[PDB]
Amino acid sequence: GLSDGEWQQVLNVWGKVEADIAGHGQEVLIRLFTGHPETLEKFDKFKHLKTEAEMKASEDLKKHGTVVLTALGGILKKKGHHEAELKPLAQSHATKHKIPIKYLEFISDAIIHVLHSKHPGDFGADAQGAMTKALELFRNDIAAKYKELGFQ
Ligand code: HEM
Repeated sequence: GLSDGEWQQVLNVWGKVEADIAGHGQEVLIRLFTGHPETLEKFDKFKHLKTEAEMKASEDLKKHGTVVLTALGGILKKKGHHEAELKPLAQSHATKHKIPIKYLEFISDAIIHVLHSKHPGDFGADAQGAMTKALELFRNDIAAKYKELGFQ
């Protein structure tokens, strides 16, 4: 898993996100959609977004950004003891949303991208390392639930 020192770095980095959760949330989603357009097709409520301007101008996209990061934040604060929080998410994403684990990889990298973009020179090597481990743990535990369900 992660060491205590690493969890501290992770939650320290999260303080940045918490200062503007909707902003970070919005940019993470836009980065995901613009970098991987197929991901947009998984959202029946965002498919109408034809341009990045429309994306940036969407209040509902900002709203979902808050929903997504708030959920991730609650999970990170469990520092690994997130079975109860993670299971239901893995199941709705595999069964209801049909989100391949590949997309969870995309969003993880998108989070790292947004942190550097919004905080250049203030997201150190040790910080990127700890946050990456956390996102991998999150991703890996979801992958386990996916195998359980036989979802691809
Ligand atoms: C950091 C990773 C992610 C977190 C924490 C997260 C969290 C959430 C939460 C809490 C909801 C609402 C409740 C639910 O339906 O379970 C949701 C809905 C949804 N998510 Fe995720 N999500 C993540 C990644 C993804 C990715 C990578 C995609 C697709 C590219 C995706 C697609 C969707 C869709 C389609 C919905 C339903 C939207 C709607 O119709 O309202 N999610 N997500």
